[PDB]
Amino acid sequence: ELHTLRYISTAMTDPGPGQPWYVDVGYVDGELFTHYNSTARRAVPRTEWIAANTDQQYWDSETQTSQRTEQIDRDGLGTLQRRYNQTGGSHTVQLMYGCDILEDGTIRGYSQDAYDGRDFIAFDKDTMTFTAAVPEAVPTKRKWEEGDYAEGLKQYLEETCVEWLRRYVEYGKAELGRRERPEVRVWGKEADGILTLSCRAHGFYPRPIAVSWLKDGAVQGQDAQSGGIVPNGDGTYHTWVTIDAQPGDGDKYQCRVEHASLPQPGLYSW
Amino acid sequence: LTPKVQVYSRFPASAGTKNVLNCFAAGFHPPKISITLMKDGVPMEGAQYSDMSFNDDWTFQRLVHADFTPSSGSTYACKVEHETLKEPQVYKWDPE
Amino acid sequence: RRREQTDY
Amino acid sequence: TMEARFLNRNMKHPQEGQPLELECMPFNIDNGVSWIRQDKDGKLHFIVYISPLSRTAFPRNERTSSQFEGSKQGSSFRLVVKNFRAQDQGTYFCIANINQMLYFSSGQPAFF
Amino acid sequence: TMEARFLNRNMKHPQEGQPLELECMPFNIDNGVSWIRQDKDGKLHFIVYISPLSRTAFPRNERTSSQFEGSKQGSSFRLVVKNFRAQDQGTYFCIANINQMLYFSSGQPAFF
Repeated sequence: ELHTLRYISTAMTDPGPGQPWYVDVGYVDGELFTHYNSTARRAVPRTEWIAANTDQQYWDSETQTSQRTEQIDRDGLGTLQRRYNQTGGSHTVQLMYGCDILEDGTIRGYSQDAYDGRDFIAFDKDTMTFTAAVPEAVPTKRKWEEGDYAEGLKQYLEETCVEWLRRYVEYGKAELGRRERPEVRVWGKEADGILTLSCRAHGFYPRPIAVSWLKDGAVQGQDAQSGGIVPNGDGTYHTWVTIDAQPGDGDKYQCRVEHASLPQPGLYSW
Repeated sequence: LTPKVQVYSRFPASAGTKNVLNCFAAGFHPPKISITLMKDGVPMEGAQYSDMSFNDDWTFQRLVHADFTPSSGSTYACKVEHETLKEPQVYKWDPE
Repeated sequence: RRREQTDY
Repeated sequence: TMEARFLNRNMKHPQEGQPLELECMPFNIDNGVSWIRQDKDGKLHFIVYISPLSRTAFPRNERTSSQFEGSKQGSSFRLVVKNFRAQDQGTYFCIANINQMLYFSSGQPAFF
Repeated sequence: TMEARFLNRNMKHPQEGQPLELECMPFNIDNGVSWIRQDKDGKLHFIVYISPLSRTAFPRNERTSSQFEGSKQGSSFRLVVKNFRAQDQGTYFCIANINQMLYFSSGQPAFF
């Protein structure tokens, strides 16, 4: 039901060991499907359903767009660096935009930019305006509210974005609607009289998962500690959840895993 | 803020079965980061770095992974270097 | 498809 | 940083006998949230918990309500009072329990 | 059910610059609780979580507080404001998360 198209981009004065300074990437339903960077200079496919359904003119046009935006943000880094009266150092421009078709069937679109990791300027589609988060964004707002660029952005986020999302979702219907069952391992360690149970779910897809601990049949809302959902290197996901207990109550805990690839929730023990 | 680091295998480890070791760092800033997979203090080879990405709060993330065959009596870890840390931090992997 | 941007 | 609001940004007060949609965008959506209503007196009422799989749980342990609808929509959590009446007046909060810590969204007043 | 309170019920107001001990009677004492404070504004603040192992969890994933103490003793839960200031005024509530459902104590006002 839910489908998402999202493009994000980062320009940095200090990209770090091994890194290009400009990188923009796209995701469909959470899945990285296209990539561009300032070293390769070319927008390239990243899945097999986008490559199988795209010509070269698509990729050359995406590359031209990405080069235009690469120097747009090259200029923007210097512009903001001395707009803040800064004489070098570590600075970052980030942008993220896209559209969502939600589970009730309505559409939403968004676009927002950050300087140095904090909200810089956001798009209020409805007002066709640009809300400034900092004084230094009152300038950019004006530059972005002249001409019809705002209306073009609205029309992109409401029409172009959503139909390209629909087409991408059709291209990869088999791959994105796939389901991978996680394997759950329950482990245990005793430290200083406290027994700590770990529950690890390896290699599940899609990303939405609900892992809970249960003590004598009841979910331990406030006692579980989790590392969140972390990615595997292959399009699958991982998560671990720990809980503390007294040794001797160790066999009353059950790890319950709720995931789309399970018709019934998985119950696992130590 | 400082990176939050997790070290985990792609499959539950069993000595002799091939697997992938992953070190994931999230929630940090600036994007500059150094992440290295090590076995017995030596950098592992065939290691790869995911592209630079961030989440909804603008905080950045990187995944580093390497194919490997786990061996007990050999320790696997991940070395992280970031501006917000005075010194490198090393995260041990638990084979479980 | 990516969208076009303007200068900061 | 997290805040609950009317899904309609024009709405200023609920209306008697009719549905009211509230909404809350958590900073992290790998976790469910809980909707609660606070009276003006201050008593807090649990309404529903919505899991990251758009799984909803009301008082008793039920998943079915005459009186509320919960759902996950994109990167948001949604509460619907199917027929808003006087008892449903109050300030509506959204609550995320992540890593044994509790996070509270901004309250949304809902009075006739 | 649950009540978060003054451990001295003769006490009617906290005292400036001195520790203030609140206490909490759960319906079930096999579960931890969470202490919260509600402001004058109405804003809610997470203070501490106390596990059935008398282990607490402070904001941004800690167990170190130079201004609060949590623990559970006998059949009750304890919150201690080490040095109660005007900064700490508000209504103190207790929260139990059982089976993904939230239970709220009645609440204790704490104002000078």
